[PDB]
Amino acid sequence: QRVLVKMTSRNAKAVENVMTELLLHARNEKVVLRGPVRLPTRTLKVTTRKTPCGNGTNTWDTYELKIYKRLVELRAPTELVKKITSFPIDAGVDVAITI
Amino acid sequence: KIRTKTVKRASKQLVEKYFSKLNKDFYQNKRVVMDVTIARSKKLKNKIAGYTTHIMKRLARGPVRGISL
Amino acid sequence: KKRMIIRDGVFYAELFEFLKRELADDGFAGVEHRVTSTRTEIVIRATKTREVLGEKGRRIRELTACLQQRFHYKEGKLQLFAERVEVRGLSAMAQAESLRFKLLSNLQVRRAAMGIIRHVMESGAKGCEVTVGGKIKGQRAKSMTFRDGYMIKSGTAHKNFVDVATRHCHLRAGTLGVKVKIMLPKSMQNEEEILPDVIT
RNA sequence: ACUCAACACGGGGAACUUUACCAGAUCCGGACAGGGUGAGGAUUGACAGAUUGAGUGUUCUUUCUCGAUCCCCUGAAUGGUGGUGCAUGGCCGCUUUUGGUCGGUGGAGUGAUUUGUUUGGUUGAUUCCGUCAACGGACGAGAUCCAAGCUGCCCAGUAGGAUUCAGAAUUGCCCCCUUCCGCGGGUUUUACCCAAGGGGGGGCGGUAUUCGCUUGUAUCCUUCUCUGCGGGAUUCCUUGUUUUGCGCAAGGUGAGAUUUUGGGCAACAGCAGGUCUGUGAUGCUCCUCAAUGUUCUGGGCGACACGCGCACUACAAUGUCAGUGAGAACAAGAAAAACGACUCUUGUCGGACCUACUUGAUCAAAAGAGUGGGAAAACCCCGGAAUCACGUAGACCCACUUGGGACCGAGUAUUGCAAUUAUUGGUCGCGCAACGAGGAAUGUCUCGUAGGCGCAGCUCAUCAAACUGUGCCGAUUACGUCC
Repeated sequence: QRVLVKMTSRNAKAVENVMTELLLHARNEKVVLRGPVRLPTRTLKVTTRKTPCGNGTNTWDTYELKIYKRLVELRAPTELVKKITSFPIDAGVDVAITI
Repeated sequence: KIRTKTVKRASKQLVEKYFSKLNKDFYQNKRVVMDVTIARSKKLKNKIAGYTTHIMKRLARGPVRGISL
Repeated sequence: KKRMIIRDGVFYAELFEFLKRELADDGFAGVEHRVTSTRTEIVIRATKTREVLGEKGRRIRELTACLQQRFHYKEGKLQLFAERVEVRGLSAMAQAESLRFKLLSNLQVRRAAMGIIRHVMESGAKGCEVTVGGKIKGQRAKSMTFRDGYMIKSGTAHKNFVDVATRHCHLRAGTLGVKVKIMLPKSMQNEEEILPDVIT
């Protein structure tokens, strides 16, 4: 492995606060940053009939979720990673998968 | 096609309150409009600014009618 | 993953539900769920706090416990909070609760309806509506509606200015619908769907 | 459920379960104890034999083993896919995809009323403009939202290119342009022109024979990929047409030319439309210990049982790929991860899901087995789809034929606790069973559309001619009217 921080979320304008600002700490602030960035957004798509009984003209609804995914890289910091990560914990339903 | 009365109304107000345009360019006019107005549609801004131009072209001739003295 | 999301989702559902139902007449409105790593912070947003929190904290600690046994948290990995959301008029859910309570206690139709619509439009709401269906007069049901101010009903901009709620009132001789709408003076941040405006 | 708004509809492709229905047996899931039960109490469970569909203590015989709530009797409680959708909530469908709906102030009338919301033009649109006793608002329309086409900034160790160096391999092409002069023919002397030949001028093997997604060294880059937030036109011209107006037609500009394209949303007033088989959504009633409850209990039935009518689907009658054989190229949305057992230490690893390679294969398919990767832009995957293409000297030849298969017998393997009324694959025989372009009548469609073709998701041990979604090949006619 290397140090790979991934960020996943259910909406945009959530990810951007975490990534695109508040990984500031590793950016130009103290140490090197190699920044790759963002990945295929996936769609989770659940088609569902609209009538609670059997009648009608056979209408439907389609519902959707969006996933959002991000990814950034650091070249062996030796427990500066503690600092860098911990400052943004922010926004409900953003999760942070550090490797 | 035909322009709704949202468009028309808005556009009139501008021609009045500003002669920091008089241009027959869609382009020049547009970049005034979008920093003078808040509508939060980019679509509306196009149609407004377009109509504006088609007022100023008329204004260079006889009476426009129904847009002050 | 695809899965982590759905976990958070189904969680948030069940959570919401259990509070909405079993905690009544406090003007329950919303929650929020979030995590900081290795904690869970769930706030609760209801008009009247002194009922929520209990006399000395019995009620809040109660809820805590309930949750922990279901979703299999340890203590100190779950903590709950309360908040007053003041300006009661500008929540659908709040006024839906209140209205329900009165109809269950054998108040009329039009009297009760009006009383809501007052308190709403005094809070500064743009317009509101209220509906009641179900029994009234006797036989063949009936539906009636009461309207004040103005509101939009199309687009996706009635899904960001107008949040609604629907509840039941269980009575003898019929169930009875109730519903309350309420258009806000504000968005969820700011946005106006139309209304072009000239700033001199 | 029964015209349009019943009839591949009730996510309804049901082996058991699911399941309402039928035959038979079982269990309390009868709370709450007011009324009865000494240390044994009232009580629970059972080997064996018998009863029985049942090596089912259901029940009996027999004896052992155990909370005293369990147990006995009335009241009451409860559960129910029982009844009523003409008791009712919620949700959905339809009226209705049409452009419609309402009030304030002012005006006119003694007022029931009207103007606004009207004769006209215009637009998909109560969309605008003109006239004008109306003016200014709110809903619907429009706009805001989602996806598609083009583009800016961003980005790479999961996207993919460039150059250099080494190593490996084939080891060969089944030059050209321009110009001048001469002469013999064709020439009417001549000018002109064709054949042949010679000379001069200019290209040129350029800092390059060609080829490796396992064939490796070095260096560099972001055109092609990904994505968040942003750019991107009724403008311009024809001075045509129109009233100067609202606009309209043709052309231009451009990635895109007129609701740019396809969706989602959608007022007021309603229907005695559907649903009590979605729900700890329910009023009143029905049923309750030999039950209409529970019953994941054993067996049967279910949308399945067979002269016959109807709806929707799929496959054909072949020689416009047409049919069995061969070889070549080639697609994108999407799908997979956790279930108290296991081994790990002191509070947690691996496996239950996909798929590759290899073997099996010193001899059919289907099957079998071992190993490895992937939690998904890393594995599968360079996703080798089918339609399709062929200078493949391929077979076939107009026939119900090698066109089509329906029915029908035998053998075998997998799925599952259970495949018998064949469940699903997979090879032999049955084809001599229909059917040769289809009457009256009738369905929905205007451009990446119609039609043809294939894949995935859905349901889910197993099985899709269905439904939802994505891609490939890709037209004819009209662009009008009110019959």
